[PDB]
Amino acid sequence: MERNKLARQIIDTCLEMTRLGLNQGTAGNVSVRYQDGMLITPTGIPYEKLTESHIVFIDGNGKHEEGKLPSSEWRFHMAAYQSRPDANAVVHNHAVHCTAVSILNRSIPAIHYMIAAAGGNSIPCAPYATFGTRELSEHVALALKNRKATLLQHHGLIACEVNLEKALWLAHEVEVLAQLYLTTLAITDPVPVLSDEEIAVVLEKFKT
Amino acid sequence: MERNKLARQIIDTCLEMTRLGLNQGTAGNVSVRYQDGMLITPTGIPYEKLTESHIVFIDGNGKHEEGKLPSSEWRFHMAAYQSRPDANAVVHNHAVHCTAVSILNRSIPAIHYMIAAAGGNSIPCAPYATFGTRELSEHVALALKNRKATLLQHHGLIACEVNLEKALWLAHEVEVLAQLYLTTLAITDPVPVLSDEEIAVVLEKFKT
Amino acid sequence: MERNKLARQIIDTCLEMTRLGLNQGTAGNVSVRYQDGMLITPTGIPYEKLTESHIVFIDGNGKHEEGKLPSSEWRFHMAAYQSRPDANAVVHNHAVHCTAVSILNRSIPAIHYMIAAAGGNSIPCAPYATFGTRELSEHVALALKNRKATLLQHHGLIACEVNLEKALWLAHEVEVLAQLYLTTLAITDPVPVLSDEEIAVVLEKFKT
Amino acid sequence: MERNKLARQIIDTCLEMTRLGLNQGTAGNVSVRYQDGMLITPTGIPYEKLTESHIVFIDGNGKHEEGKLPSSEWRFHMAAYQSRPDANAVVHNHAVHCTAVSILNRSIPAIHYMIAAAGGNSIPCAPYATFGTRELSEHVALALKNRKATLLQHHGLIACEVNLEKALWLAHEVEVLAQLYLTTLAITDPVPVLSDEEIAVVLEKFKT
Ligand SMILES: [Zn+2]
Ligand SMILES: [Zn+2]
Ligand SMILES: [Zn+2]
Ligand SMILES: [Zn+2]
Repeated sequence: MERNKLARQIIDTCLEMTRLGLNQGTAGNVSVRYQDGMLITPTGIPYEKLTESHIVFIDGNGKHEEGKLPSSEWRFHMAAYQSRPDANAVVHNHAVHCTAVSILNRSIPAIHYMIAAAGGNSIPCAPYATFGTRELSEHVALALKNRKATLLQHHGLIACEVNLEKALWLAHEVEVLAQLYLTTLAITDPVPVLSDEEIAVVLEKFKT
Repeated sequence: MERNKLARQIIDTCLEMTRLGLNQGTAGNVSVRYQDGMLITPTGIPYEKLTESHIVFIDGNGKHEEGKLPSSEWRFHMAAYQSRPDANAVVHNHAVHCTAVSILNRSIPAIHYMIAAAGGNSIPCAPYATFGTRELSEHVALALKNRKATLLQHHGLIACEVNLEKALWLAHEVEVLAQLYLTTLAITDPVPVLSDEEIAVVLEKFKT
Repeated sequence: MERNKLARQIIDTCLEMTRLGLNQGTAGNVSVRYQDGMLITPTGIPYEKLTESHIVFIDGNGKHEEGKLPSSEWRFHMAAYQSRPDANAVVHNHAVHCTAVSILNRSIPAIHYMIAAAGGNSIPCAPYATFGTRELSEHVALALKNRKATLLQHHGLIACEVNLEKALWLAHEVEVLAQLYLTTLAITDPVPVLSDEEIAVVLEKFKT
Repeated sequence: MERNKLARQIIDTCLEMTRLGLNQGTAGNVSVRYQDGMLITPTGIPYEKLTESHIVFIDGNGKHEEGKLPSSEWRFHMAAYQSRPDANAVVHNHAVHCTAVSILNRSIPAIHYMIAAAGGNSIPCAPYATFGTRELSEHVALALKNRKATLLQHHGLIACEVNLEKALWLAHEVEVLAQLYLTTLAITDPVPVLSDEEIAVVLEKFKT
């Protein structure tokens, strides 16, 4: 767990994210918990020119390394880390289906049993606030109190997990759920959902 | 027909399934009939780290090999094998269009002549029951009595055939039919279908 | 213009067709005009196991080479060649958007100026008839009298041109037009179209 | 900044455009500002057979190099350059979502904060006029007066920027916004938007 290994995974996460179709051109930022703060992708530099030494260290006070410009969205990555002590990785993208659901300002309800991967019977949608602001950061910290993923109204998605592998995986799963919801919603509104008792069985089963 | 050749095809089936866009992140399990039970993919291990010796043998009594954890959905693979003696391979995924049709709880009717590939004038949708349960297993065995593919409400798809090649192929065909149905359904409901006499000509023709 | 060069292009056309997303699993057949009949893809054999010597020669009387089984849809390829003397290549697939428009039994009207690539102000839809029958063949020959592409109700698409390159290209263009029509149709019906005078200017311009 | 380096990027831009799914078969043309006119892709030649010496130089008077046929849509590339002095690269495609929005003849409103990348609170739609005409050229020059991207009714998209990298990037971003708008529009009309004050904060923030 040296710095450069963590920077290679961050870069590999951006690459896989783009290959999975979740990341569409210069949007998206990834981070990992490290020392007293985090390592995050830089602003500006396109994913394919990224090299290990581009990765930026931001400490717990919010100070970033000299000569590097962290992602313009770094503050809600730090919000995530202080609101969810168990989170070690944070993935953010503007994936098209998640973002369309966030434009309608709706939570994703329990239309599939995999909704439980993010911790409960829904994928919440946090209210709009300008990117990079303290106000956005507060909404995200409140939405992640009992969920590992949230939509951001008029914006995109955030997912957090114990490592980058699982955070990408979750991010991906919520984009599938989002696409499932939009496709069925164009046909029938509201969309049929599983009951809370049924999601409670599935959560228990996922613990086992 | 040694064990390792069957395990390479299983792994190759997961890979092709993901490349075809039918398998979206850690969902999906494949099996083949073998000896008195079956070889199935393990739970946990991501498709790309899979190696031949990861494949799990489950006998006819439901006992799995020592030190391996079979897919969490193995029971409906075994249900398939006892309900359809002619089936030698079973493919299961959560492909997005099939699953959206299963959220609406509808069968796919005869909107295209290829519906006959699964044996009749429809692609049925079996009722929801918690993954991995005996109750799910019974619904699947009843849906496969006269069809080689079925949707699973709020969940996904199962397809069975004489070998893995044909099972993947069928799985793929039902995802196309699913997408055809959802796209036309957003425009007109109900969707125009071919009559039963016409599907009966096509079945005879497919036998020849 | 020896046989094997024509068979490599046919095979290359199947490959490109699959890579472009127009051909989804074992559907689709391609042919070229040759001598007194045509070279067509065989039935059964999956596109990726195809080799030059798999290609089947069918003469002008409809007799096929010994030991080879031509595509199950060969008769409407021969219909195309006798109905359009200028056609030297024929491409058929079940591409998802074209086929969805053919399930609604509608022609594609002039929603984009590229509709003129197939010769007029529309992409017609020929009535359903069982695959491989004389009756299907007659509908296709009548739809291609003044168009180079047609939809086949409840089935798919046929496109013909002076060579395989242009036939694939046209096929592709009609799948785009199909997707344009379905996406706008879910929002507004009817969809705005360009007038016949405007398509007449574009045709003249395309001749120049 | 020699000619051949500029021709390699143009060709690389066509390739990336096709790989990103924005360019579907022989549509699309790219240009860069050069000397007193521009370098543009030729008409006819498919993107994959393009070589550096295929690139056509058109001077400020509209005269093209000897023995080369410039794109059939070159005139609105020249319109762009005279209407926006800061533009050094121009990308045009018929990307499916942008074009579907242009068939409905609607501007893309502020459904996402990234709408500000093209300079304001919208992505305008310029009125139809036959491809390659002076009349089309005038509409494009008026739509680009205060925007870096515009839709073309019944046709496609144009994007301009300081270099090819940024022009492709913008083009891509507008196709995402287009897809966001069509997907939400099928569910609710009108689609929720951010207010002008909010886009004004985002523009200021994007300047910083
Ligand atoms: Zn963002
Ligand atoms: Zn499952
Ligand atoms: Zn067919
Ligand atoms: Zn154009």
